Amino acid sequence: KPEKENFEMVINFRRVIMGRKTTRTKRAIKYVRYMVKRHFGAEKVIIDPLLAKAITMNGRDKIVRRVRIAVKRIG
Amino acid sequence: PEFQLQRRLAADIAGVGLNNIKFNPERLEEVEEALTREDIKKLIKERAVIVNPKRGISSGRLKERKHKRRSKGEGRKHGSRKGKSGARTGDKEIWI
Amino acid sequence: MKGTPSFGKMNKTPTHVRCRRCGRNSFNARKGYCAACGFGRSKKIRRYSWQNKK
Amino acid sequence: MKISNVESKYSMKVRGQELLIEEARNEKGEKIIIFQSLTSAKLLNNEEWKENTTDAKNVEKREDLPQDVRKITGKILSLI
Amino acid sequence: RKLSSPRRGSAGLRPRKRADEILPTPKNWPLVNLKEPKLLGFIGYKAGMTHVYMIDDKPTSPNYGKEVYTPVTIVESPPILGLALRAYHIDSKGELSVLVDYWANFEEGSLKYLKRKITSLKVDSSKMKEKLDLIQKNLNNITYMRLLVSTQPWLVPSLGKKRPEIVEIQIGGGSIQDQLNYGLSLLGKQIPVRDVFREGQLTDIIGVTKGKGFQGVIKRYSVVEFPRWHKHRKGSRKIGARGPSISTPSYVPQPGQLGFHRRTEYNKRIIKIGDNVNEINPAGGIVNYGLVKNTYLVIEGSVLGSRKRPLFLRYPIRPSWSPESAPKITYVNLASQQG
RNA sequence: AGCAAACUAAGUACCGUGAGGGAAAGCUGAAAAGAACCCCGGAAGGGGGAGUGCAAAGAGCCUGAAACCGGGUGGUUAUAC
RNA sequence: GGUGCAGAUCCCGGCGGUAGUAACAGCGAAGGGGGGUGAGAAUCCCCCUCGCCGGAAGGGCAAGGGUUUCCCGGCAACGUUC
RNA sequence: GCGUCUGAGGGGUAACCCAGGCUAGGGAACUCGGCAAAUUAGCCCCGUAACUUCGGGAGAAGGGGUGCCUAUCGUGGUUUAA
RNA sequence: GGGGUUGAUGGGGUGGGGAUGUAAGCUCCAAGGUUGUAAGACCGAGGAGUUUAGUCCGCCACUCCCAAUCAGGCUCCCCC
Repeated sequence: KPEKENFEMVINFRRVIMGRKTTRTKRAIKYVRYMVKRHFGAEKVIIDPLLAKAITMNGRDKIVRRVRIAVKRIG
Repeated sequence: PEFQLQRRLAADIAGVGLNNIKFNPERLEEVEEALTREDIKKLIKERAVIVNPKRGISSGRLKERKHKRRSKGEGRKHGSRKGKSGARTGDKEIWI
Repeated sequence: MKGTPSFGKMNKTPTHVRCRRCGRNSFNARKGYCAACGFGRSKKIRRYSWQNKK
Repeated sequence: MKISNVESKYSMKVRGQELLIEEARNEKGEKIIIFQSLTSAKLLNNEEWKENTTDAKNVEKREDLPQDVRKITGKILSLI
Repeated sequence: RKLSSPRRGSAGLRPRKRADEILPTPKNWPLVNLKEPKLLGFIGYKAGMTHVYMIDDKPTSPNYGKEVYTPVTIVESPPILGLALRAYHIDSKGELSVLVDYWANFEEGSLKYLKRKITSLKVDSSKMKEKLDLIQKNLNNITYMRLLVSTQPWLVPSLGKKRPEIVEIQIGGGSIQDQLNYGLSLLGKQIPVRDVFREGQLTDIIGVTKGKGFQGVIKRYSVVEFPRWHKHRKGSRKIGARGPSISTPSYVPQPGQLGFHRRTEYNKRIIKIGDNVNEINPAGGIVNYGLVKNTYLVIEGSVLGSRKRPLFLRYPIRPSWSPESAPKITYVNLASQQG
C-alpha cells in the first residue's frame, strides 16, 4: 500500500527547456504530471490553478528554471 | 449546455460589451431557466449575473511626466523633437 | 485582370430582368426589349426559322 | 522531504476568489508556505472530494497575516 | 573548360559505415623486432586533453634542447586481467584457425564481474587440464600465441559501467616454448601498463571516432557550395550532377552517416606514465569526464574518439624514429577547463 | 436501344448576362403475409435466435458475369528470371 | 438484316497501381488549469488566467443574395480533422 | 471583438528546404553585371562646387549638437481680463 | 552503449569550478528646491558602504533523501 504522504519536492525543468521553444509551457505542465506519477504512484494528477500560473507567468515559451511543489496525495 | 441567449440579453440590458457579462458559477441552474428579458433583469439585481465595468488607463505616469515637461523643461529639448519647426509652431500663427 | 478579379464586378444590377409576356428573365433593361419574345418593339412573338435544326 | 506538521492555516478572499494558506515544517525543520486555490475536484473512480475548511481562520484585515506570510504573498497574489 | 581539381574525399574508405564494435582489435601486428617475450599492446580509456611544456628530444629537430609548447591527451589505464591463452596453427585447408584456448580463473580469479559479459565456466566444466597438454603436444607447429585480456572498468568511477571488454593481444619475443612459459605466468594475474610500455615510446592507436549522425555532402566530403546567386537560388548544399551514365551510376558523393568509424593512427609518442593524479587533474575536474584516479598516460597530440572511449594501444608498425627515455616536462596546465 | 424525355417534375433539374445548351434514372412477391417476440447496440430495412413464404442476394429487394478485394483447398517458395 | 471487334489520343460504365502516399506549414495570433453535459470531448458549455487586433480583426449602412434571421429538437450526409 | 485567416500530438528537434541573426583576417578577388546584402537616415545650427534656359543645381558635398536630473528665463493664448 | 537495491543510473541536499559585474532593503553624501523663528525634516539623477555581492550553470565530487517498482511477451531444457 503506497503511503498517503505529504511530501514536497523540487522539479527541475532541465530537459523541458532545450527542447522546442514554443511548446515549453505545454511540456512543463505534462512534466509535473509525469513526476508526480513517478515519485508517488499516482494514477490521476490534479494541478492546482495557482501552480500552473507559477510555472509560466511569462507566457508560452518562457518558463522558470525550477519549482518546488507540495503533493497532498490523497487516496 | 449552450446559453448564448442569456449572455446576449444581459449585455444590452446592462449596456456593456458582451464580454463584460459573467455568470455566477454556483447559481448556473438559475441562469439556465431564464427565457425573457424580465427574467434577466431580476438576475442582475440578485447578483446571479455580474456586470463588469469598463476600465481606463492610469494617469499617474502621464501626470508626473507632464509636470516635469512644463516647469523644468525636461523632455522638451532638441533630442526629443521629431517634427519640423513649423509643424510645432506655425509661422503664420506666430505673426497673427 | 481578365479572370478571377474581374468577375468580382458582376454583382451590380443585372442586364436582364423578368419579362411579363413570356415569364423569362430576358428583358434587356437598358434597351426596353425582351431578347426572347421581342416584347417591347414587337407585337408578334419573336420567331425565326433557324431557331431549330432541320 | 516529507511534511510532518502544519502549524497555521488561513483563508483569504482575493477579487472574489478563495485562497488557502498553510504554514508547515519539513523533517529538517524548515518553514514552507503552501498556496492552494482549489476546494472541490473529481476523483479517479468515481466521486467528489471536498477540502475541509473547518480549521481555517478567516482573514478580513490585510495585516491579520503573519509578517513572514505577508512578505511572500505579494508575488503570488498578482497571478490569481 | 575542365580545369583540374582533386576528388573530394578518399575512395579507399568506402563504405563509411558505423563500426560494429566499440573496441576493435588490430588485424596485423609488428614483427618480432628482436626482443624477449612481452605483450605488444595495452587497453586504455580516453579522459580529456591539456598541454605541457617539454624540452625537445628529437636530435634532428629545429627546436632541439629548447622549451616548446605541446598539446597532450590523457589516457587512464588501470591494470588489465589476463584470462586465457590462445594458440594458432595452420590447420587443414591451410588456414590460420585457432588450435585451442586454455582458460584459468578458478585457482584465483573467481569473478562475477566477468559474468556480466559471458556466463562463464561452471565448476563442472573446469577440464582445462587436457587443453594444456594439447598445446604442448602440438608445439613446433604453432605460429602465434595470444593472451585474452579483460578491462576492469569498475576501477574507473567516472566511467559508469561494470561489465568489461574482452580482446586478445599478441606475444612477441623469444621462441615459441619461451612464449608459452611467459603466457602462463600472466594467466589470472593483473598486468600493469609499465609491464608493456615505457616513457618515450611510440604507439599506434586503434578505436572508434566520435559519431555525428546522418549528414550532408558539405560535411561528409567537403564539396564546394554553389557560389553567389545559387546561395540564393533553389538549393546550394548539394552537388550538381550524379554521374554521366547508366553504368551503375557510379561512386559520387551522397549524404549519409558521418563519424563512429573504425580508424587508426600512427606514431603517437608517450611522454609520461604517472601514478600521482594530483599532477594531472585540473581545477574543477576534467569537463564532462570526471577525475583521474588510476595510472595514466600522457600522449602528445590528439587521439580519435570521445571521452570515455576504449582505445587499443599497439606497438608502432611503421615507426618514424627510435626515441630514448626522458622527454623532460617543465610545466603542466592544471587550470580549469571552464571559462 | 426506341423521340432528347417508359420513372416522384423532361425541354424538367442544371450551365450561360443573353441569344442559347441540356442530363440521369425501369423490375420484391400470387398476395405485404414488409420479419411479432427475446439478447446486444447511442442509433441504424443494424448483429444473433426466431417467424412468413414455392423460394428470402428482406426494402442497397428478378436473374446476378468479369475486372478488383478478403478467407480457404491443392502444389510450391528466401543461390538465383 | 441496324448481323460477328483488341486497337480508332474510340464512346459510356465499373475497378486497379501510384498509396494509406502528397496535402491539411508559409500571407507576423496561443494557449493553460479546474469543473459539466453526453453512448462517445484537443474541437460544445461555465469560471479564472494568458495572449492578438485597436484608421481595423471594432461601429453604421448599400447594390447583390433571398429566409441565410429568432426559438425548440437533432447529427445518416454536410464543415479540409472531431 | 477574437484565439474558426477552423486538423493535431512527440521529438538533446537528423540531411535538406522557405524566412531571419551574427562572424576573425582580407574587402568585389564573386559575377554577364556589386544581383542580393550592408552602409546612411529624424530635428536644430553652420556650410554648400562645376554648370545653368538665371527659375534652378540643392536635402549638392561637408562639419557640430541631441539623454537624464535640479532649478530658471522669454514669448504667446485663455478666462466678463489693453 | 550502460545501470537496475548485492545500486551511485537520473533528480534533491552540501561542497568545488565557472558566466555576468557588485542585488533588494537600510545608513551617509548629492547640483539645488519646498518648508520651518531657528533646530530639524521633505523631494532629488546619481555616488560610497553592507558586497567578488545577488541571480544562474545542458560541468565535477560526496551523500541512499527520492525514484530505478509493478507488469507483459518470446524461446529453450541438446549430449549424458
